[PDB]
Amino acid sequence: ITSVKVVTDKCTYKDNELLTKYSYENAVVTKTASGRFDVTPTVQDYVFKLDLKKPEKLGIMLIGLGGNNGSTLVASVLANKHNVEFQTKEGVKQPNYFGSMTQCSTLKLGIDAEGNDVYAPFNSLLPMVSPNDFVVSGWDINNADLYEAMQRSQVLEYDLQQRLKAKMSLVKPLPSIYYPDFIAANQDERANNCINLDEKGNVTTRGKWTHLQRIRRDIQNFKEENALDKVIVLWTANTERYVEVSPGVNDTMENLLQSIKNDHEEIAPSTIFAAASILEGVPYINGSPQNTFVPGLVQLAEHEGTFIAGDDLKSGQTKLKSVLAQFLVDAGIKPVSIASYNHLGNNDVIDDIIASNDILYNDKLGKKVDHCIVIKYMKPVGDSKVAMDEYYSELMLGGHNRISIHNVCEDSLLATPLIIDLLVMTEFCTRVSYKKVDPVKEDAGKFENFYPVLTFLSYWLKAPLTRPGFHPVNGLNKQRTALENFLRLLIGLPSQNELRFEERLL
Amino acid sequence: TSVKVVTDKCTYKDNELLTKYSYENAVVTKTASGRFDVTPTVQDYVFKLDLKKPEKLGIMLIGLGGNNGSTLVASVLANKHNVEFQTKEGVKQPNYFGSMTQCSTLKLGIDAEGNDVYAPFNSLLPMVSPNDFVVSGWDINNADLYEAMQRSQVLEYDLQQRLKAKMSLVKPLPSIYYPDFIAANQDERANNCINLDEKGNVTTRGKWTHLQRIRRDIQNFKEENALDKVIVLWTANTERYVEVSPGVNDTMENLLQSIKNDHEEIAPSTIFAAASILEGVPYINGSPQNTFVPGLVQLAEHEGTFIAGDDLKSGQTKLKSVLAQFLVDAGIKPVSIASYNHLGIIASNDILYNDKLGKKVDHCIVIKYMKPVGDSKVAMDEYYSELMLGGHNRISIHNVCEDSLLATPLIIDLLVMTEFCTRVSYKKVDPVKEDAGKFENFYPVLTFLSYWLKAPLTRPGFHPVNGLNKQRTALENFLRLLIGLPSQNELRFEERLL
Amino acid sequence: ITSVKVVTDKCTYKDNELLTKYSYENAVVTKTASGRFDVTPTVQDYVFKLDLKKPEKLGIMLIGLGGNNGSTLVASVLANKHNVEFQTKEGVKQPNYFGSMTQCSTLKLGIDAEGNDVYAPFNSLLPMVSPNDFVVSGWDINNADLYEAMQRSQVLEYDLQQRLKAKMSLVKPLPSIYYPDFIAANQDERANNCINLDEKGNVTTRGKWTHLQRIRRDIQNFKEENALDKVIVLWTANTERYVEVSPGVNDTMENLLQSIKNDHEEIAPSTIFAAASILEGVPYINGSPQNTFVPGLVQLAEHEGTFIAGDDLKSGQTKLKSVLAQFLVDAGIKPVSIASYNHLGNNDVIDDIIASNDILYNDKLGKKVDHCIVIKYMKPVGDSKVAMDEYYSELMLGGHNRISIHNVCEDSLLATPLIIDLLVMTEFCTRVSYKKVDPVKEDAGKFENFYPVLTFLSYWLKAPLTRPGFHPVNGLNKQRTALENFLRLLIGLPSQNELRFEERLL
Amino acid sequence: TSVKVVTDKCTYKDNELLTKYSYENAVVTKTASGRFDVTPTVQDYVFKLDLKKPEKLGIMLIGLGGNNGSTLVASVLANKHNVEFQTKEGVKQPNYFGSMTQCSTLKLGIDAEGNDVYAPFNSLLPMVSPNDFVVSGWDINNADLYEAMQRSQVLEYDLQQRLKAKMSLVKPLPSIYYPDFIAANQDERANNCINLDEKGNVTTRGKWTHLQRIRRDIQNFKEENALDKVIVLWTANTERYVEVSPGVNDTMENLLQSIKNDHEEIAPSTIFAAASILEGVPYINGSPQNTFVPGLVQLAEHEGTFIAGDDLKSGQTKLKSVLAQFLVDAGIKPVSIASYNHLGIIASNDILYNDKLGKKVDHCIVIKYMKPVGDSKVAMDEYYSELMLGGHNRISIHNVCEDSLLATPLIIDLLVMTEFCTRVSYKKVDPVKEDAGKFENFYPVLTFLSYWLKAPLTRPGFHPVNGLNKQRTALENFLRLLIGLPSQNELRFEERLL
Repeated sequence: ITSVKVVTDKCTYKDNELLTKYSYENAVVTKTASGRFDVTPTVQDYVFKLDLKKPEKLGIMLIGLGGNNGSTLVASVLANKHNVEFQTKEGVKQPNYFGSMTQCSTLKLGIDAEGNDVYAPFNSLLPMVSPNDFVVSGWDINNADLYEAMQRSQVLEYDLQQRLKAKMSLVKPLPSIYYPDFIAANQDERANNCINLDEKGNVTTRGKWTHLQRIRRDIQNFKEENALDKVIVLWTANTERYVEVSPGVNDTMENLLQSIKNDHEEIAPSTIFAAASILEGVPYINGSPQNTFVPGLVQLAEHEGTFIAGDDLKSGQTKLKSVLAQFLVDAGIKPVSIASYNHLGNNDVIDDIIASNDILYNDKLGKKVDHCIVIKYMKPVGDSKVAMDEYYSELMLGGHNRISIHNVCEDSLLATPLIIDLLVMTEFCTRVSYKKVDPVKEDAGKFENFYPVLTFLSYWLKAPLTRPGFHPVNGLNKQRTALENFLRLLIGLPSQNELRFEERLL
Repeated sequence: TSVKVVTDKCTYKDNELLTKYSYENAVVTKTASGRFDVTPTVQDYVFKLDLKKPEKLGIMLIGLGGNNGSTLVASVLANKHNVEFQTKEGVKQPNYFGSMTQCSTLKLGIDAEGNDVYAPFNSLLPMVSPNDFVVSGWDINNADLYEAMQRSQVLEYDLQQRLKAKMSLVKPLPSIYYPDFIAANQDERANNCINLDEKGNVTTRGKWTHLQRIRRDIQNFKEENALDKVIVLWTANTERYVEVSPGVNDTMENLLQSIKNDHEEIAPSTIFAAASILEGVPYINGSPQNTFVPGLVQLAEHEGTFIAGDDLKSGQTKLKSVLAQFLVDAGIKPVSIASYNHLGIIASNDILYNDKLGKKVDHCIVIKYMKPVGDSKVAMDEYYSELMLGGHNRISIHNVCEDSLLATPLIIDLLVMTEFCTRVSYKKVDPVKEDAGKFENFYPVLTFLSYWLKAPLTRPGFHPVNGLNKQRTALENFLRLLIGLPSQNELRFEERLL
Repeated sequence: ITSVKVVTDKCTYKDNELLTKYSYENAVVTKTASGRFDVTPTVQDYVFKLDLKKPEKLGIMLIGLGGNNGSTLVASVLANKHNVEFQTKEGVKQPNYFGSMTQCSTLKLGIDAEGNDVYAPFNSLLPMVSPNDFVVSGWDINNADLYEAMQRSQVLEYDLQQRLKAKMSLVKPLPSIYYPDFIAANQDERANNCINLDEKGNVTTRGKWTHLQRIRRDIQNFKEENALDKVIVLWTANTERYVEVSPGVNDTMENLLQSIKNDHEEIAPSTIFAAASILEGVPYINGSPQNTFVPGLVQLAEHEGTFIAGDDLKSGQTKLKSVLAQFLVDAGIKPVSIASYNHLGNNDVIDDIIASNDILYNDKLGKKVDHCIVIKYMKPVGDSKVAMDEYYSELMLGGHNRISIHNVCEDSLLATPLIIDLLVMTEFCTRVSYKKVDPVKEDAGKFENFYPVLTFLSYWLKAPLTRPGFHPVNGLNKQRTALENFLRLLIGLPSQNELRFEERLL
Repeated sequence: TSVKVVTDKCTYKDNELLTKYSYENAVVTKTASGRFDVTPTVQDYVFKLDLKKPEKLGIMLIGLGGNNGSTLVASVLANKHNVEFQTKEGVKQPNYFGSMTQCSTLKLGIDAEGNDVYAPFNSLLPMVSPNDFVVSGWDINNADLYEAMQRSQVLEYDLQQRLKAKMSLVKPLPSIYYPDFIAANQDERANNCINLDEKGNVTTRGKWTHLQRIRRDIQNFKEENALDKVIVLWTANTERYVEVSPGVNDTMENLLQSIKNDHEEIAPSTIFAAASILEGVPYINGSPQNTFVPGLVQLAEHEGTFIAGDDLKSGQTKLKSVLAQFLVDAGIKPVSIASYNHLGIIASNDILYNDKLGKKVDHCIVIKYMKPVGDSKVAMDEYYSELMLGGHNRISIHNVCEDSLLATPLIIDLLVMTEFCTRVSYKKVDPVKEDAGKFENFYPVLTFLSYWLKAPLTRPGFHPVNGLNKQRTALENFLRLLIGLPSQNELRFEERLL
């Protein structure tokens, strides 16, 4: 086992509790009616409290348990938990979690003897839950046990599915909530595992409060049956249609909970799964694009003080594009056109970047981008995901650049480890407590929990759901920095500056 | 276009900036049982930045008649004189697109609502504009820069014509041609060399007199144009690597002597370099050859002058660097990298790169010659990584652009950043002895300029990081500290916290 | 000048008339109720009459004269006709017709002394019109003279446009016919050159017969003003919406001409330009995808005995795909998925291949293809056309192939020479006459003209319009073969067999 | 599955086919003033096709333990025994996808309505099925073919297991290993060689005895399995080119002697070839090396035996050949072709390729080694052509597939087509002397098999066409004439004419 012992007094231990002091330095900027920036620094001290005792088993309830991500996840955990080696064309492979930052990436702790960089495992600084400690279950509008889910999905090697057959067969998703009007038609017959059935087994959108109670009961039951204390709920099911945000309906907490009791039309399944989890007090992550997190719902999250994070899983084509686009502005290149294309076979941003650079995107030179996306359905590819993106930037003196990003991989294989990270991090956050510190008054204040809306998880979410007034930040590399810096911080380590003065300077 | 930060770490005399700075870091040690013991370290500093920048910066490029040279000049002239040009897409306004110092911006902090506030890279402190560049230089071929431009075929013909008049005035100085360090297929060009004999013929004998002629060239340039500040940058055909041997080039003592003896390990770039450092002028080497031999490094130290760091960073290697890094950040193991071009991290993550899995990566470089593509280069980089549970990932990067349109702004950046580091001197003060000690300037090797160089040069014992993101982060954080701001943390605690 | 003197008696000369005899051998195939093919050969002799005296100037009337193709065409002719060298980054270039089969490709005449292949220019066998002999004019719903058309188009080098400025400025398209309901909205204001205006300059779809007469008068006037004898009309304007084929309307000749007089709703501009040309007796080529050639219209073509050819211009991405797809079946590979994408910035098949191979596409193995096309609008590319096509075929024993075709070029630059070929060939066809020959009776029969619907031109058209009962053939390579073989034929040369027995055999 | 054509050019005796054929062509001559004078030429022939095909064809592959070898075997077994296998996409049925003879079809003519009628390639005349293949062969490494299969990693693991039992039975024969013609990094494999000495060690001395051992191997194979027809195909690691010199390999006389003298220009493939021709067995060479030296060609002529034509045609070069041709058919000048791979027409059109424009094309071959990609190869071919009026075209071809899955069916095709040409003898009759003369068989070099070979072999004085379309057209037209049908004309006169 690997661990780090940071020798600092900025933090101490008191009963599986790590207490760290930290001086958060920022700066406020102003502008003069003549073009000037008046930067006034800011400082604010805190004391962070990390509950060192992590759960021995972490509950995981997936909405879409039978899909590609859902089945693959369980597959992975089981495989890894049991060291279920498997056969392939390349021979017997050992199971792993490649693609997981939390589980495979490293972080620089500082320099060694010879002034050279030293890295450690992302999870070797502070105690995080091992995905091998996940106790996974969930819901799905389809009853197929997880082995049939694997067969159907076609993501994992045939030999591996067979070695997992025995156990994966015993895992059957709980009946879920189905409201037909919220998803693409082709999911009709797929639904044969619904908790919402009228007096005669017929999907009925009426009685949504009865449904809200069920999911909640479901969570409570999943917990006691597994002797678990902690559980997180992650939505990874078909994308619902966007829901309209209208005053009187879901604008406030009261109006949302009401609409649920009135069986309102703007109340969706995820809204119910979301509302439940929160009232149940368990973190809820929205791995899909729809806007289940309406203002009224958010208020509930804040009131109950329960974690939430969401809006899509940022993977492959979407990451590799965030890095490519950023990089092109960090060099002062103006990417004009951007053709993006997709197409899979299974049952499945630049505006902020174009705003950070004003010498490229102003009024005289221009500030527009012809970005046209595309995800056609080429079923004849199973889970193989081909993704082409081409940027046609502008160079000095009339020249142009033309960069292409051709991508091809088993999508749900990248998605699973990403889902794993979201859970490992959100569970870790459920143990971080912080207290603001008055410089002129000792131990003033009571420890608090992260503001409900956990934005630290954005590195994995495509549309970071931020709190009101705050504009989202999609810079992928930046997103990771906040993560490591935050962990660095928690053990008494400074934020990376990359200055290297024990080399730049005599 | 100006940043006025209110901190007590900065005080201004008469065109001089003084800044306090608590530099933090940490030393790590993996115990026997693989347990990292890390000890934090803080070192206080005081930097001095001469606020009076040169009103005109002198630039001498070796290989001024090439693609990069002529394009650099044309850009300066074009921008400086706002010369617009005609194209199929209509009239265009010149610019320095691609230049980080000219077209990039930085995050100063947040505004009232908690949103990010950005400002131009150059807007913080004062830096010299490329419009204030006075450019000259050497070249074994003597074609005036119009002809150099025509010959390069990288710039629009209408623009090329509009600059004809001024570009014609610029003619490169004769250079040192040691035919043994290039390719004899580079003899048609060599009609402008100083190193000649009585038979008029080119010669490799009399290297010290050649060296003195370059010094002369620099003085003449400075006086002739009435300049105080001049910078030299190599952007000429790559040279064959020279062997570093004792008693010849291992010391600045032997070096100056081997140059007097005409030693076979003394290359043209070796002369230009030494001739530049002797004239106290900075020297950037934008080619792969190892000019900065050890002995040559001492001379720079002794003379207290600046030196660069091997080969101009290509746009492909910029991306390969950025992207390949991103793969390891995600936890994905790129077991293969079969890339190859042509034209007219295993040390970071060891969880995937260890003697348990696979500490190796299939890499190969392939640049070929295809005269017809013109200045337009094409680059292909295929990445084959393995995912969890037997899966694999295949990513390809296709790139096409006129190389020079990318090297030029990158050259401008280096020049603007060297000139900057020129007006920066620091002092390592202790908290147990205020204002004690004299100011030294940046170590001879301006390692801060590794963002624009493929093979970063270094001070022995240390491995240079090639991570572009971090190579830009370091630089960005330097500007910040210099004006009292701290290193970006990205923690956004006024949003993540109550 | 290059020419070929074929020493054969299969043909002789009589007053600028080349008379060639030819024995066309084919074979009829049958199938047995047990799986067998009863192939019974066929022979039929003919005498071809080629009118050797080609027109000194060929009239060309383009519908879309102001578009990219229209302007570029005139540009090219003028440039080439006058040897208008021009400046570029690569220096002074000489004008040419690269991309033109008719003008640049070669054909094998046979072997030399040493048994090695000998090729000659596609136009060096029989006399064809030089595009430098084109007298171009036309119509367009926009008045911009052709120089403004060039500027607007942005296809040609800036320096070349300037050297052509003088002359191109004097070329202004004739007013055209505009029926708003037949095209994408964005062509509204673009229309300021219309012949159809009510009592007060307002586009009116009424009086279509008045319009029919105009175009006809237009053609007659274009001819006499240029002292021309021959003229061809090529449609290269915005794509109209498809027209419904309904009985009583355009099913027969009588019903079509009637609907025009009744100002019918299913009568489109091209229908009128098409009907006119035909009644005027000039070949009409449809360079666009719409179905202007309805049955009723076709009947008129046959009755008047006037040439017609049509339905889209087959270029780049569409050719290179016809060759790629064919080739994959000629090797017995089954291409399953096929992702095709496009996107330009200007004002702008497998079913038969999957039917020729029954060992790959049957009922047990399957006979489907997930072909999804795409042409998004990335205006920020001028005329640069990026085209990506990716095929995911199947190999023996579960393996797969993945081939990509990345294409990028100035589209209208490929289109122009293609348009040139269509005209050179159709004009050449207007001089080929043929007489069937009775083996047991001398000089029986009167010479005839190709059946109206000229299918020889398909090598350039995407959807070959064939006569009733006949299924179209899209095999590009095959299409060219018929062209060379036909020319070979006309000078007394056998069809290529590639047998090479003076090498395969002792 | 059977074609019965009704023509008078074909008559059938007792398992013998006789066909009349008027072969037409023409001789051209460019006069002084560049005017082609063409004189047509007709030559009558009479072909004889032995209608009785072997009930079991013998196959001996040199390098039977490689990727191609083991895959060839596995396919035959899989197909022959209808062994289905499991995959992520579910159960699959074996097949010979990719094989032209097995999965391609031909146009026989048109039906009632005037539409094209197609029939399987093999359906016309009778050809041997790959299911009737009895395969054996040599290999310097002695791993049984299961292990060879495991080692190759080209076939699905479930399929691989399902064939384990039968594949294990197949073990390659010892081969001739002259370490000097390959790569010493090929010594770990060589644990199965016949050419040994008393110190047991491998030796290059005694080449004639090695040659006699191969003959022995062939006889033993034929008798052991009770076969009359056997074919040999080289599919082993490429050999270093050998120099053709007089008095050593310029004649079949010198050749058989140099082989007796142990000459340094006698390679293993040189032995297998000669040993094959001496046993009267056909020999296909699917590697680049020039085994078929001149002297070795004479032996084949004298013995009246068949020989192949250098290197198995890759799927990339198949496309490069097809596509590049298509460009010249359109009139587009591909002034550049910067292509390159890696893994685990200027003579036709002279209107663009003349000393007025540019008779040159930027071409370069680049195959590299990237162990990790597995059997999956990736190919990139970029084409930069010029269009009319200063424009340009850039086309790229990306290709990824498991090479062997493409070489195997191509190998099967060659084998099925050689066996076919084996039962074909012709006669050159005159119209001025009926039934006069004896039947000869296809010239030693089966040039009809250039569709599946990169570097077509030839009879001196003639340049082989590499145009795949035409290389397939020639073949297709042969089947046709053999059964009375004429060469495809594509004139479709029953539609184009009234």
